[PDB]
Amino acid sequence: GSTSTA
Repeated sequence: GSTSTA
């Protein structure tokens, strides 16, 4: 899994 924010 992955979680990315910007």
